[PDB]
Amino acid sequence: AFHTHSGIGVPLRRSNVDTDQIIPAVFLKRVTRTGFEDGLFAGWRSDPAFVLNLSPFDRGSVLVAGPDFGTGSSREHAVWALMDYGFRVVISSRFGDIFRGNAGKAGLLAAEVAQDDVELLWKLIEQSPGLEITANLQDRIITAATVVLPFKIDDHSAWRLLEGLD
Repeated sequence: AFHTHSGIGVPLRRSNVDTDQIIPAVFLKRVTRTGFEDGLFAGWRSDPAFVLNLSPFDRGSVLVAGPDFGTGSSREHAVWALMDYGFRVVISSRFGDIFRGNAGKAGLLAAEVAQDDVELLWKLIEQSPGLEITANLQDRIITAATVVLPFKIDDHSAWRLLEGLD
């Protein structure tokens, strides 16, 4: 279940965010499957001025990231970390291939959007922290304030999300 998700958008101006940054290896074991929320961005969250430590971004569930998010040797874990923290949508102009595949299978919506449109969303969120971004899977659009943007997702991913096979 899910044709639409709404949540506080979190601006993250970082390119080539790789698996190790999303969830550091020290947190992993191979049979563990719960409680990855503390390991999400665990290194970056050491700084009290990291965006995820700031209200109201600390309660966000829609992540707006730089190009090539989820890059490197992806992990189901990286997707697990985001999900456990409470993020249901990641927006980027380009995803790591392995990461994108894994996202849909895991109940996380990875929306690819034009970079022009990424910089646009960053501005909205940064001028108005708390602004909510909506992702509509039926129409394949992202909405923020009165700005409406198309996004791409492969139909197999869409089908897994819509069928709620999380």
